Order: sequence, then C-alpha cells, then structure tokens
Amino acid sequence: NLKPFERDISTEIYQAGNKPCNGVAGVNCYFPLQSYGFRPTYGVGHQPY
Amino acid sequence: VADYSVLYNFAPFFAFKCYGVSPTKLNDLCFTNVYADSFVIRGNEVSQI
Repeated sequence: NLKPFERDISTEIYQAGNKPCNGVAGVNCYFPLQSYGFRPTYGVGHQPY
Repeated sequence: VADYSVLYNFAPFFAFKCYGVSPTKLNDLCFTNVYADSFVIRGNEVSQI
C-alpha cells in the first residue's frame, strides 16, 4: 500500500500469479500502468477533470 | 474450505483471468457461496465470453 503524500514513479512488471515471468508478462503478469479510455462519447464521470 | 492453492498446480497453462475481484489473495477471503461453470469453447473465443 502507498504511504500518505508519497509519489511513486517506478513502474515494473507486476506478477499476478505463481508463474514467474521476468519480463515475459502474459497470464498472471500484468503491467500496472494502464491508460484511460478517453472517448468524447463517454459521459459524465468518464470525461477529464 | 475453498482452497485455490491447488488451482495454480493442476491447470495453470492457458489462462487464469479473474474478473471483478482480485486475481490473487482470495484464499484468505471469506464469502457466502461459490458457483462452478464448466464448458468446452474454442481457444480464440475465450475473450468473446
């Protein structure tokens, strides 16, 4: 868990299972950093603030 | 006693996708009821469902 008033920049591959990947990713290994779906069609709550 | 430790042992090959809940750490989770669904589907169609 993140501490209050702490900024984390290092984004490594996150192991989501027993399967050791070490840069393999795939199943049970998903990279934490993920982008928004910025659609103008998207309504209130999915538009930028 | 829902033990998912064996889950990574028997059939970890193709996919371990978990939707709506944490893919791991559910072994310690306590909950009411569990439903099991079994079917044979094409490999490419696993993302469709």
